[PDB]
Amino acid sequence: AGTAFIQTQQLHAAMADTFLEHMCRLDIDSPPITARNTGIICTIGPASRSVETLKEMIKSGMNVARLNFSHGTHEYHAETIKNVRTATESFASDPILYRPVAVALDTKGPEIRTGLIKGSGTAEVELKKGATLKITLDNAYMEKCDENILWLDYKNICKVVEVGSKIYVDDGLISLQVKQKGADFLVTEVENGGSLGSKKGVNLPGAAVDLPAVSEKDIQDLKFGVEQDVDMVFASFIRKASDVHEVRKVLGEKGKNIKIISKIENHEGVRRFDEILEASDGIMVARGDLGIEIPAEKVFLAQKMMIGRCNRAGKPVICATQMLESMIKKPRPTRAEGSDVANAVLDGADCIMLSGETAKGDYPLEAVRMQHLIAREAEAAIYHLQLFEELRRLAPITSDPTEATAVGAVEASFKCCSGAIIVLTKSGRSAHQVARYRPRAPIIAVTRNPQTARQAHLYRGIFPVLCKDPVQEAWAEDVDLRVNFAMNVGKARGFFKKGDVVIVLTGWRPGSGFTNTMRVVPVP
Amino acid sequence: IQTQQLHAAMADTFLEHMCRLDIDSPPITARNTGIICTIGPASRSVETLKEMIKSGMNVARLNFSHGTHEYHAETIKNVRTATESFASDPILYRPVAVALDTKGPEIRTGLIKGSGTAEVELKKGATLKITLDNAYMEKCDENILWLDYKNICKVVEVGSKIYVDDGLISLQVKQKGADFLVTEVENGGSLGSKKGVNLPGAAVDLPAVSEKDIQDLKFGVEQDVDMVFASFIRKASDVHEVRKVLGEKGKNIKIISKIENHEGVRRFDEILEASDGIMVARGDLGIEIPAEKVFLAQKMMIGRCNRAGKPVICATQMLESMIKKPRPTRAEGSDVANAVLDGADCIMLSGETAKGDYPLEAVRMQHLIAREAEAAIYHLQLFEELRRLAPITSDPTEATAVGAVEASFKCCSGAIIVLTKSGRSAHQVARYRPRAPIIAVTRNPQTARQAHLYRGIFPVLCKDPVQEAWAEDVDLRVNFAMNVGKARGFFKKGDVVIVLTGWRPGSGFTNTMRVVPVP
Amino acid sequence: FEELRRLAPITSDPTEATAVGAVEASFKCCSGAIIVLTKSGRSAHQVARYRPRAPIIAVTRNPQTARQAHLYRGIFPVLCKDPVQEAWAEDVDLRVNFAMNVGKARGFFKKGDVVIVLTGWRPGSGFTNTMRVVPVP
Repeated sequence: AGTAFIQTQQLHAAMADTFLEHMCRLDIDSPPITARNTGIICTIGPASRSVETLKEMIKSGMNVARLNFSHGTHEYHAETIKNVRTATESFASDPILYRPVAVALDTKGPEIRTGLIKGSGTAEVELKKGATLKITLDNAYMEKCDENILWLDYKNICKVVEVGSKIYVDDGLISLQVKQKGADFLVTEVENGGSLGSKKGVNLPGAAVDLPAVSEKDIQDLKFGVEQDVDMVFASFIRKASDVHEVRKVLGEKGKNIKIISKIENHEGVRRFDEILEASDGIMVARGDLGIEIPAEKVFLAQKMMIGRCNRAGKPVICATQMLESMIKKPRPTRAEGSDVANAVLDGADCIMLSGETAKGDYPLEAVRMQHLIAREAEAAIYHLQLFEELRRLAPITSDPTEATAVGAVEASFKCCSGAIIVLTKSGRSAHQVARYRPRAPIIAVTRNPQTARQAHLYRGIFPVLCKDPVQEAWAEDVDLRVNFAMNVGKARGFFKKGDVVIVLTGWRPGSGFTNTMRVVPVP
Repeated sequence: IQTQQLHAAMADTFLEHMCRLDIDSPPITARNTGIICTIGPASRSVETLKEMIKSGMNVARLNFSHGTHEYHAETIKNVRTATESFASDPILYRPVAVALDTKGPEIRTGLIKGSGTAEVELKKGATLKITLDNAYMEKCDENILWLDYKNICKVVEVGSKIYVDDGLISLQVKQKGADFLVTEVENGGSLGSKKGVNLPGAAVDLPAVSEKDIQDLKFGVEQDVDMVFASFIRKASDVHEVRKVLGEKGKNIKIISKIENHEGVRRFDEILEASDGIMVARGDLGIEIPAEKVFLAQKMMIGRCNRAGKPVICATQMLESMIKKPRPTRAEGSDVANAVLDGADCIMLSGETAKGDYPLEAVRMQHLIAREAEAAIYHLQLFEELRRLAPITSDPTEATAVGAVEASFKCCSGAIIVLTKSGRSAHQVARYRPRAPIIAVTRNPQTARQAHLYRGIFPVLCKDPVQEAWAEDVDLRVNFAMNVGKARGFFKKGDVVIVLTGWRPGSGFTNTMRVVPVP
Repeated sequence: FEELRRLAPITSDPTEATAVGAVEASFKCCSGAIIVLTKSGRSAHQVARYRPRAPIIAVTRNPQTARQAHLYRGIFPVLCKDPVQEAWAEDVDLRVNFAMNVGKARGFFKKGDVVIVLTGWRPGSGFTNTMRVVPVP
C-alpha cells in the first residue's frame, strides 16, 4: 500500500446545524472521518534527494516536490528532478495506486545579502545589544565584515531607508535601527544581538525595495524550469503586478502552461495583494518572512485576509515557512506547531509547505507523516457547509453551463452524502470549478493529460488520477471506462464502497466545449 | 482609552468579513478579552503593578505551587495598594481581581544522589527502575528513581508511558511489580531532583485537594480572593471537594477548573457543569495527549463553555519568548489571536509577567494582540447561533437580555449599560456575545472584580450612596456609566446605548430595557 | 414580521428599535399581549406596523386616539379615565395594571403568563423607549 494512501471516509454523518454546535461535537478520542484534502508540498534537498527516500515520502503523502534555487547548481537540481521522477514512476505499473507528483521551482529572487566575515567564509562575530554598526556600499569591505563594519550588495539601500527604520539581518535573528543616513553608508544601533555570519539575508521593514523582479540568475533558472518541464514556479519576493508579468514573460510561449505562484514576502506585497492575485495563478503566504517585515500582532490578520481572498477568487493559496521546524532535530512536533498547521488548514489554505523539516532534516520521512496526520485531524474541524453557502452567495449570477452544473454537483454532494465527485477533465478546469466551492467530499479528477494531473494538487480536495487507457471509439464507453476507473480508485483509497452514491461530471458531445453533464450514480 | 468608531455596517458573510481585514487601519473595537497576569518576583512591587493595571491587567494570579503564606499575603497587599491608587477618581478606577492557583495533586521524584542540585544522564534505551520504597527517596540516580505517588503500580500497565520533568524525559514500562516498575528510556535528558511526573491516559486516583491545598484554600477565603484556579481536575467530584473546602465562608469565590490531563477532557461535560469556569492549560495537555489533537481539545472546550455561558481561559505557552526579549515572535501573536478567535474570554500570561525581564511590555503586547484579533471576530454569527441553540423559556431576564443584544446590533450601539448587584444580569448579556462592550455598573466590589472572567464586560464600581427615590438612583448609575464610556472612548455625545435596569426596587428580575441616546 | 423587519430601513431611533424588540420578545416569551402606554397612539401604531401575533392593548387618556386606534390591526384600545398620579412611576403602574385587568377579563391572558410593556422613562422624554417583560399578577 502506502501509509497515507488508504484514507477511509465513513460518509453519511449528518452535518451539524450551526458552526458552534459543530465545534462542540469534536471528540478527540474518535478517528478522523474524512479524507485529508489539503495538499502537501515537501522541499527536496540533501536529506531527501535519493530515489529510495522519495518513494517512502510519496507513500506517506507527498504531492509536490519543491526545489530551492537560492542554493545549488543546474546540474545538481537536474538530478534532484530525475530522482523525483524515478520514484514517482516506480508506482506506475498499477494505475490505481499511481499517485502523480508535481515539481515546483522556487526562484532565488531579489535579495539583499551581506559580505564575507573577516578571517574566512564561515567565521561569525558577536553583535551585542547597543553597539554601533556601520553599513557600507563600498566594495572594498565586501570580504572584510566584522563587529564594526558590514557590507551588503543592494546599492540603493540609502534611498529607500530613512533615519529610524529597522534592518533585519539573517532572517530576523539580528535587528538594527538606523541613526544616521549618508552618501553610501548608514550608522545603525544593534537592538537584537546575535551571531552574524557570511552572506546573510537582509530585510527592510516597509521599504519600497526597488530591485529587479527577475534577477539575471533567475532568468536562467526559469528557462531551466521550462527546459526540465516543471509544473509550477514559486516566484519569490513579489511586490506588484508587473513583477508577476515579467515572470510570465520570461517563461513565455514555451512554458505558458507552467503555473506561477506569487510569494508574498514583504509589506508591499500585502498592500498590493489584489493586483498580484489577479495576475498570479496562485499565492504563497511566506509567514516567517512577513514576521520580519510587518509586526507580529498583525501577521495572522494578513494570513487570514490573503487566504480569504484566494478562496473567494478560486485560486490556490499555500501556507509556507515555520510549519514544523522542530522536526529538523526531533522525531515529533511541539503542541504549538500542530496547532499552527491546523489553524492554517482551517483558515482555508489549499496546500501546506514543509521548508527545512524535509530538505536537510534528521527526520524527513516523519515530517511528512505528521503533516499528513495534522491535516487529516484538522479536516474534522472544518465546517464545510458554511464555506459553501457563503461562496455560493458571493459568486456572481451567470448562465454559464459549466459553473451552474459545478455548483449543483457540490449541492448534491451534501444532499446525497456522496463519497466523492468524479470529474472528467483535460485541462483540469472543470475539477477546479468544483473545488472552488469547497465540498466535503473528495473530488476524484480523471484525466489523460499528465501535467494537469500534477498541477491539480495545488487545489484543495482534488485527488488527481492519471488514466493511461486509450481513447475508446464509442464516446459513451470512453466515459464509462474513465468513470469506472475512478470508482475503483475510490474503492481502493477507501473514499467509498459498494452501494454508496457519487456525483459524476462529464461532457455530452465529444466536441461540446462545456463539462455540462451531472449524474448521481450508485457505486457498482 | 479604547476608542471605538461604531456604526460600521457589519459584513454579509463570514468569508466576506475576512476579506475586508486591512492590517494598515487601526482597530475599531474595544479589547473585550480579559487579561490575567501571574504576579511573581519581577512584578510583585507596588510600582510595577500600577503600570501593569494601566496597561490593561484585569486579574492578578498567584501561583501556590511555590512560596509561603506570608510571602503571598504581601503579594496580595501590593496588588490592593496599586489597584486602590486610582480610586480617588471613580471614572478611572479599574477594578482588579485576585486569583489563587492551587498546587494540586502531583507526582514528584526524589532527590538525586549527592545533593538537591545535581543531575544525571538517562540515555536512550537504558533501563531505569522506579521504586516506591522510601529508602531511595534521597538516592536517585541513572539506575533507580523514587517517586511519591504510592498507587503508581495500580494505574499503570505494561507498555504505558511515564513523562518526567514536564515531558523532557519519557519512559516505557516493561515490567510491573509489587512496589516497583522497570522502564526503558525513550527520550534521553538531564534528570534532576523533585521533577513533575505525568501518566498519559491513566485514571490517576490522587486526592483532588492535597493537604497542602486545604490550607491554601482556607488562606484564600481568609484573604478574600475573588476566584480559585483549581489544578489537575479529573472529574465532577474533584470540583465538588474544592467547593466543599471553601465552604459557606467562601461560597461566592468562583472555581475555575483547570483541564490538565486526558481524563479531564474525556469528562469535560460533568466538570463544566460543576465548575464556575474553565481553564484550558495547553502546555500541560501537550504532554499528556498527542500534539496533533490538542487544538481539537481547545476548540471543543472553548466551544462548550461558550454554549453553556461560562468563562473559559486560555493559559500557558502564550508569549514565552517575552521572558527574555522585548517583543514576541510572529507565531506567538498568531497563537494568542487564534485563542481569542476560538472564543476564549480570558488569556493568562504565565512566566512572561511573573519572573520575566519584560513584565510590563508583556501586558502591552497581550493587549495589542487581543485588540487586533477583536477586528477578526464575526460577532454576528456567534450571536445568531447562540440564540438558536438556547432553550425556549419565558424567563423575564433572559428574554430582555437577548433583546438588549439584538438592539445593540440594530442601533449600532456603543455599549450596553447593565445595573447589577450579583453580576448575573451582566453575565446573561455577555453569554450572547454582543459586539458592543457591556458596561456593568455595581455597588458590590467583589462582583466588579469577578466580572473580568466574562468576555466583553467592563465592570465599574459606583461608590455613591443609594438615593431614596429609586428612579434617581438608576439615573445616577446610568449617567455614571455614560461618563465612564465617554472617557474610555466607547461612545460619544449623540450615539445610542442600551440600558438594562430593574423596575421595582424589590422585583427579582433585571427586566427593563431602554434605548437611550447619549447626553 | 421577519420580512417587515428586513425591509425596514436601519435607523437608531429609540422608539422604533424598542418597538421591534417588543414584537421580537412577544414571540420568544409567547406573550399574551403587548401593553403600550400612549397619548397620540403613535407608539402603539409603530408596534402594530410589525404585525405581532399577540394583541396590543393600547392604554390612553386621550379619547380620540382610543377611537382612531381601531384602524390599525391588532390594537385593542382601552380608555383610562383615572386622574394623573403625582408620582410618575405609580401613574405607569396604574395604567399597566389597568390593562392587565382588561386583558384578564377579555381572556387574552391569565395569572402567571408573560406580557411585554412599553412605557416612557421621564415624564418629559419625547420617546416611548422603555420595554419590560412582566409576568401577569
